[PDB]
Amino acid sequence: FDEVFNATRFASVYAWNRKRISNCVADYSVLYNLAPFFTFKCYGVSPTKLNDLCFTNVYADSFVIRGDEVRQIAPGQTGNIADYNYKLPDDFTGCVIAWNSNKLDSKVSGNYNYLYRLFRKSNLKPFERDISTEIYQAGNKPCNGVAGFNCYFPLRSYSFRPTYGVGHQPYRVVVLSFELLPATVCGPKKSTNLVKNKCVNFNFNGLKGTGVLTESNKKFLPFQQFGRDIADTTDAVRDP
Amino acid sequence: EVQLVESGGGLIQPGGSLRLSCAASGVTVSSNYMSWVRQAPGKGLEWISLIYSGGSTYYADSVKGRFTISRDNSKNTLYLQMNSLRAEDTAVYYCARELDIVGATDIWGQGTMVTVSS
Amino acid sequence: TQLPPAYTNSFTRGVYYPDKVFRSSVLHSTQDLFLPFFSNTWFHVIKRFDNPVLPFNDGVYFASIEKSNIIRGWIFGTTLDSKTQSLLIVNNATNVVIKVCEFQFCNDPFLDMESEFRVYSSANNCTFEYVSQPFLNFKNLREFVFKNIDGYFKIYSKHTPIDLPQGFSALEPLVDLPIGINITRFQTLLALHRSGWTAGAAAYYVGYLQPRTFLLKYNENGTITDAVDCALDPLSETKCTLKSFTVEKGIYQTSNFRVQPTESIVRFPNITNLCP
Amino acid sequence: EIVLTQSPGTLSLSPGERATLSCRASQSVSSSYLAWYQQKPGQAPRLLIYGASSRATGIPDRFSGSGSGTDFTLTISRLEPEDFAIYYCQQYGVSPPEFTFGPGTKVEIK
Ligand SMILES: *[C@@H]1O[C@H](CO)[C@@H](O)[C@H](O)[C@H]1NC(C)=O
Repeated sequence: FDEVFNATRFASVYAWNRKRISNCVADYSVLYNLAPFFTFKCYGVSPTKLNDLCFTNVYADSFVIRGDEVRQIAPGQTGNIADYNYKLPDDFTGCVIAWNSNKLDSKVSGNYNYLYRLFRKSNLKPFERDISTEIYQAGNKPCNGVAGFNCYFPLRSYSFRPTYGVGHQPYRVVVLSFELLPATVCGPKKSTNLVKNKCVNFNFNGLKGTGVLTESNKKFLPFQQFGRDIADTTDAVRDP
Repeated sequence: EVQLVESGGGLIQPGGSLRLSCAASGVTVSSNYMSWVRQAPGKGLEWISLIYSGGSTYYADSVKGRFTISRDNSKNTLYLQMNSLRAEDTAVYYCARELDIVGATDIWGQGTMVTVSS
Repeated sequence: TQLPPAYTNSFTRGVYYPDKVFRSSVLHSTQDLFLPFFSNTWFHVIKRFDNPVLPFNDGVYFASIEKSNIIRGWIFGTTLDSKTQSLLIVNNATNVVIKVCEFQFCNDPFLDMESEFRVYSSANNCTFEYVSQPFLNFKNLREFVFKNIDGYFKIYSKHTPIDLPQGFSALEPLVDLPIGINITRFQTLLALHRSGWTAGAAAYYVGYLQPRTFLLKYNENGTITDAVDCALDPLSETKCTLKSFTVEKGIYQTSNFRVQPTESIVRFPNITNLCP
Repeated sequence: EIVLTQSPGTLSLSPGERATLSCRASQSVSSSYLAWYQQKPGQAPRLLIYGASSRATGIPDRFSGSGSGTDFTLTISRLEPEDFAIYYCQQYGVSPPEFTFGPGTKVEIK
């Protein structure tokens, strides 16, 4: 998670960067305790079940937009950012995180490296991504690869300057897509210390049962995870 | 030349229905952001609705739910389905072009009269 | 050159662990992908061009009697094109890396003091990356089984220094990769070695794994010690059902002998007349 | 809601004199999302300035906008007889599409 949030420079909103996060354990308790995000909105997921729920895959979408344009990142809400650059599904089960970064993404002479899609031919279908810099034909005259009237470049640069106001400051936005289709994405789950000489209920790598958990002086092969007896009942398990 | 020509106004009883129709010449409305702005007699401009080139339509709460905006690609003419009329809806209704790049309106139409009286 | 590959005693290769579960002095039978024992393949490398594209099918046991690292990697996918997302295996001098992307596939890629660094040309559209640990009387032996079970790709390895000798060797899990995509075709490629060119002496095996059942015996530590096909012979069926290698002298029920439905015949009363 | 407040409501000046109008927003506007208009009796509003600094096409250079945050101001270097009419300022919010207009300023011939 740190590499996405604490990255040096993000990709622009039109070409937002999609990172597949899988085969790891989530620690969302840090994000709530972070208290460094200007926007912290979770629509389809509530914090009570968020930290202890399993999903097939989670993707890290991150980009940089302006303060006034943070609010368009919402299911149902549309506009110049939510229609041509990145549209959330109206059934957005996930979270929206944004924070101010006028310190990094603002140059004195003008940070013109973060761009958007201002004017796109149509609206976008779900899971559609317009990275085409195709010159717009805003009339009848075909654009022969050259700029001019009715021939405009579909990408315009943000006027990121430190002197700009709150709404024009660069607000770094990270969206973690929650979806479920195999559960390689989980949360902390709290690894509770074990007990000895007591039959209790345990969760060993997704295995549950009742029986006394005592010391054992057997050496089993490292690759094998757990064993069974003649009657196929589990008799031992390896703690990570 | 680029100009808009509003039509479809007139006298309407309260609770009646109308459909304003302003055509565009020299500009393709389907590719642009487009809004309706009215002017109550002796009052300031009140924004009615905006339709995105992406198709999303938003309204002010004073007119939300009663009206419906639409667009015909075959004729380059705007629509604003007028319904459930009350007395203070009487205003001169302008449809005018939104420049994009957020917050500017340059090309206005001449204006058409809408009167809501018994 | 098209040539029907010769066949010899494959003995008891390809036996692998079903999962990560320990068993002790017990016998478990599994209905999974397995290759026939004493079955029908021994290749050769002897201008001369042999690049056979064997479809993956339901299971392939790809061993390698290899020395001095001629065999480098295989090409995996459904159509092996940039239209789909493909799978590739390479083992460079540094590590072992597996990727998922859409690159350019050279039809005949090979290797050529070296100051020529031509390994790739461009990278257009990638969606994810993966990195793993570096994997690296016949003295050298390397066994590999390819499976795509519910979209999971698994590789199993074993190296035991030793008429081809008859013996037993379990295959040890290393990496399970949840690719989540179908695999139906693959092909093996080699590398060019220079000391007027010499080709190394090596041979590779290709069998095929189909759904059957085995009888896996585990020692007191948990190592696969022996394996028998369920439908090799009546002796194999006996041991399979009775759940023991040491089957005593006796008569045992095995199964029921069906009859084969030869064809279907249907007869009705009907009327026929050539009507003009 | 970002309410626009204009000042003054009436500004009587002679031709050739400098007119100055102030349109203050109830909240700090995001770097001058302000549109400026000319509206004459019986005529539709005519845009002059977008971004509170950039003049539109066909707009005399005597008009010049200025402002940031909450305060935004017009300066008319020379008042001409065709310039005397009712004037409205306009802003845009994003989460609602708030096209809030100012109360207005009537500039008269003095
Ligand atoms: C940034 O890195 C720190 C490590 O010092 C980590 O604790 C933090 O969680 C990272 N930021 C976020 C938003 O996770």
